Amino acid sequence: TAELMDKAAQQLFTVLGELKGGAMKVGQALSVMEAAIPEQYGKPYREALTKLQKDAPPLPAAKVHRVLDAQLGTKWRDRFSSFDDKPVASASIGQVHKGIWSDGREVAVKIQYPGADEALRADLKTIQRLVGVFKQLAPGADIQGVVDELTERTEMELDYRLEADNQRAFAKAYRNDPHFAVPAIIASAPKVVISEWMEGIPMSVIIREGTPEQRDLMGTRLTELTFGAPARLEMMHGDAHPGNFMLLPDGRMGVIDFGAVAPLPGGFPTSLGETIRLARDKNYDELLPTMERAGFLQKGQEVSIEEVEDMLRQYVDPIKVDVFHYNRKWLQKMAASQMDNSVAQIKMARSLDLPANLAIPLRVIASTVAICCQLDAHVPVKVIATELVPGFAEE
Repeated sequence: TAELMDKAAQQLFTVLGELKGGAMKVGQALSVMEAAIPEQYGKPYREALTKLQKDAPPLPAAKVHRVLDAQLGTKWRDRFSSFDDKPVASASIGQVHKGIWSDGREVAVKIQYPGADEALRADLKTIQRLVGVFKQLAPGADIQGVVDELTERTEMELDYRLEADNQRAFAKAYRNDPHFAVPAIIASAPKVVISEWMEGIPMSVIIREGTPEQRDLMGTRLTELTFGAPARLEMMHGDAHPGNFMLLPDGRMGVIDFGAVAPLPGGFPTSLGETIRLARDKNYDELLPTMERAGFLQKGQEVSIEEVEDMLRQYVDPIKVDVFHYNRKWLQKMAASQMDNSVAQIKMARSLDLPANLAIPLRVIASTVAICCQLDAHVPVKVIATELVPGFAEE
């Protein structure tokens, strides 16, 4: 009901508002939920998130210098023609400065925030408590996946060298690509990563103020990145935030943050594309056994065709048409509770028999979809899935 909705909204904003000091990671991680919760909460929600990242104190220049000393060595300044002490932005667990390398190249220097591990912990339990709230505000959305990602990052060490290696992997896979640009890695260390500076319009800016063409283009690029990275280098860019992306003057999307890259050995399983095609064809005779074999449906659990159609609708709708209009209203409709009790709501992303190489794709797809809806992007999902998603193309 509307009253329970009000209750949950109150609780959410209470928790967010009580957080003073640092909750940067929470504020980022919660972005995917923004276009899913009821519109009447959209404005304060955004604001809350913004504040969580505003009230996060920047690293003083002296502290930054000490990190650079510890990570790169006493003579770190010798690596630079110049270094700008005033931070230009914040990316995940890092503060970004601009500099000029000794060879003249403009560079981005990302310095990890010192207390970051413990920060990630406190923020994880923060989100954990909010799962109930979100399940009330947007039952059709997957807050559990947000918790899952955060948990998977509290899980290992925050070694920027891994991030840098993954960035190099993408830079190699997308070298001279007509649609994507990846900044070249220049140097790395557990708490520092230095790359070539990349100039463009931040996606967050496009989400707020972009022309229809800019919005459509960025959504289309993100969709191609999501469907294509597994085929091109057996990874996914991963749980994304608009801060990860920018629009370059030459029409390419720049990808500047790789902190959430997920390995996907073998790429997309064919069962994913097959499942969506069969669902669109309403070929239930083949669909249900395909899903049970793949793990989309838990084995031994009786489900109706109507329940299956409901669970697949969010994946099928965008490829029913040549160009799908991702938008907040559609997403908010997907996330909302059921009208009545006619069909039970089963989330196949949450299936108990779902293997990791299906779980990760579903999570990253949902991230991408959320961002496309925030962008209000028109995307030719159908042709992109036909080209890139195994098993989706007609046989």
